Amino acid sequence: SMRKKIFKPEELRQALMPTLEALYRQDPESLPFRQPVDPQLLGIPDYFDIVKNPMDLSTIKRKLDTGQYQEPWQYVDDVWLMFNNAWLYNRKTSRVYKFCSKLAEVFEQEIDPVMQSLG
Ligand SMILES: CCc1c(C(=O)NCc2c(O)ccc3cccc(O)c23)[nH]c(C)c1C(C)=O
Repeated sequence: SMRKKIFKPEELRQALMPTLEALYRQDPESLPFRQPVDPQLLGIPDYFDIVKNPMDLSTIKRKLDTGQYQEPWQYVDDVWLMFNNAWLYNRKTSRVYKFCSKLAEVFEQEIDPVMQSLG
């Protein structure tokens, strides 16, 4: 469409926060994603050489709380950025990679009816 529907901040928050909470509820799968990757603490100094645009659950939560999303696709894009970052950097045998794959399955399931409700 050429006429982008306007979403109120609280409309986006009420619709989308339950899908973020569904990711947070995955335990242990969400544990590596609840805070930004700290490459120095984690002993992986090559991280920012590979991941140019970091993203995590706490950043997305803050963006939802502060009205930084004007439409739901922006929120979906940030969640997918988090996923694609983990699938890019981590080896396929690693816990973070397999945990990412589980979160993406959960997010796909939860986000579909919500995007239909938002129109
Ligand atoms: C591997 C480092 C890393 C974490 C992380 O936080 N590792 C430390 C960690 C925890 O802080 C809590 C639970 C973990 C459960 C398994 C493996 C971990 O490592 C875990 N999160 C992301 C997105 C990455 C990368 C590079 O993509």
